[PDB]
Amino acid sequence: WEIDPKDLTFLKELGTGQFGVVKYGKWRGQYDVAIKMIKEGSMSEDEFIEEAKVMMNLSHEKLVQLYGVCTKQRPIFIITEYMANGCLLNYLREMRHRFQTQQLLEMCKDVCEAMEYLESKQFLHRDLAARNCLVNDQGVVKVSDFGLSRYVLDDEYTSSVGSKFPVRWSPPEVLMYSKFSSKSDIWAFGVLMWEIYSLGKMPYERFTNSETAEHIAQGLRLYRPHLASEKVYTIMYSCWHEKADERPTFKILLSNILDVMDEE
Ligand SMILES: CN1CCC(c2ccc(Nc3cc(-c4ccnc(-n5ncc6cc(C(C)(C)C)cc(F)c6c5=O)c4CO)nn(C)c3=O)nc2)CC1
Repeated sequence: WEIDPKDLTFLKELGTGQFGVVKYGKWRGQYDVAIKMIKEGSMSEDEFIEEAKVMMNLSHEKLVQLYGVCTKQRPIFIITEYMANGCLLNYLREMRHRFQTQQLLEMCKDVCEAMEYLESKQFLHRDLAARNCLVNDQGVVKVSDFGLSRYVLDDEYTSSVGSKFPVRWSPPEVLMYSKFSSKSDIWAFGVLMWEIYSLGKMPYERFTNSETAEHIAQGLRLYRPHLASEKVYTIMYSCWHEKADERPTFKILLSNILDVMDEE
């Protein structure tokens, strides 16, 4: 599973993530890769090293494939699939694209296909948002950095009160009881569907992070986005039932998105 660090070639800076510097490279001088350079004291290295075994066995076309690790060095490196068009949230905000609703529906299907794969593997993402989704050269949308939230050492991210915590993508049982489940990832999907049809708009945009958690409890749910059909909104709304047991599964939601495009 270990990748040779000298087998990698740094070519361009892909930005900053939770674990620092991310770069574009090439493995063996032919195959494209993304290199996450883990910043000192940002990750639970020990726990991540052991769990990378299970993460590598997860192979779905709409999931950002972890090719391997460089663990016999400081900083340690994570080699993943390269997505040319970058972050889905940034891609949704670029007005130039001038997306059809059929394209936004296709984006949802790409995230849902990946999530049903993760559900069938009893694997939680734990931070499903557009910011953690990527876009390749073919415009194919893929689920990224799934489960890596467990190894984040950063205090502002781990705490439900913190400035980095995914408050807006979180259901009431998470914000209140720290009750993470399949249904907490299910709530996040409805928020991601909203981000897509809202074209990268921030959920609960008018509100502050503190004011978001208060309204979410009172039963305030996201409105119907301008680009969303009545049938498409019924799908994102079904993810936000107060009783987690009443929310559907990624399997059902997948069937839901596919019936909607056959009737688009
Ligand atoms: C003008 N152009 C210039 C190039 C630009 C561009 C930007 C980019 C591009 N590709 C990629 C860019 C990246 C990439 C770059 C920077 N930061 C992150 N990032 N973000 C969030 C994140 C969250 C977590 C938790 C635990 C869940 C909280 C953990 C993480 F480790 C991260 C993390 O690393 C990523 C995603 O891997 N990756 N991968 C595969 C890419 O393929 N490709 C092109 C697009 C605009």
